Amino acid sequence: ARSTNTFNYATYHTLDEIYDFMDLLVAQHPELVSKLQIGRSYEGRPIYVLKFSTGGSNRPAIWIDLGIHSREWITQATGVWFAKKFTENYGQNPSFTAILDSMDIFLEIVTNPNGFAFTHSENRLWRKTRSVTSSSLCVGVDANRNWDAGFGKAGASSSPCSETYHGKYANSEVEVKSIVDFVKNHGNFKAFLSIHSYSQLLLYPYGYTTQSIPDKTELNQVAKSAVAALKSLYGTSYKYGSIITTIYQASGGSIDWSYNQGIKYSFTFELRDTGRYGFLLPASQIIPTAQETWLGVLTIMEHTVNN
Ligand SMILES: C[C@H](NC(=O)OCc1ccccc1)C(=O)NCP(=O)(O)O[C@@H](Cc1ccccc1)C(=O)O
Ligand SMILES: [Zn+2]
Repeated sequence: ARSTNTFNYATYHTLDEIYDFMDLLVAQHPELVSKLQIGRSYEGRPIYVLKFSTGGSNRPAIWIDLGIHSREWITQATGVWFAKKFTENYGQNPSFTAILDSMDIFLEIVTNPNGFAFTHSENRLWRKTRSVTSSSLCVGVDANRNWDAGFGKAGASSSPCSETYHGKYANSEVEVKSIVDFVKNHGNFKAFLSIHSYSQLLLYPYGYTTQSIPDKTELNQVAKSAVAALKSLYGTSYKYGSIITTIYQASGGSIDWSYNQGIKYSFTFELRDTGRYGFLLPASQIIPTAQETWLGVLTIMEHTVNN
């Protein structure tokens, strides 16, 4: 580093290296990327979103967030490689270039900064935010149980010490509310992508009820395609389907909330692996994992642009 070109993508980085990488990239591509602060975390850290845009007014946008669960380190590293990928391929790749010429892409690499900081200094398997429940001494809320979609219903814990704790009311965590507000104010998101690990799954709604979304046929066919493009590189196999049906019942999840707000293409990716290394995926796996998951995400953006 000194430029994102000498930056090392095949290694895990700390919160400071990633935020400093963001400034390097914007500085290197000032007319394509900008850094927006959409909030501050519970402990007072800035929450950043990179906007990639080739111009326009309120262009149709794609939201992608990573690291809402802080111990899932393959997602922040994949986000860093994505962000680089976007500035390299815009101009050279024809379908990506055509997506960016008509749509804006919003990328949040570290959705949960306080827990990420905590996985480096004190506990590598921390999942939740770091908010302090005054009613309790256990710290933190599961941010993927805190959205207003089946909030507080089965599929989440109501105990503060649980690592699935939904929190006291929907959007109690400022890390969640900061996205909700940015995404209601813009008003023109067409796709909402949340990246997690692990298990090799591509999921769409719902997580809290077995009822079918009205557009199941389409999201299913889209998932089918993305999974096939992803598998093209290294043969990695992904399963896909609704959340409740494909990993387990979960309530208050973010993609059920964006899909209920009108954002039709709402999917969550569960990255490598399927359990052998789990959350502590070796660093040798970052690049093959980021390359193949990019082919799946590019498939969804392409469907979004034309349908
Ligand atoms: C809480 C859980 N504990 C855990 O120990 O999971 C182990 C496990 C691994 C793989 C398969 C099954 C189980 C966990 O961290 N799961 C990983 P996740 O954060 O990727 O799962 C998403 C699933 C999900 C996705 C979208 C909406 C709702 C739910 C989640 O629980 O938020
Ligand atoms: Zn997760």
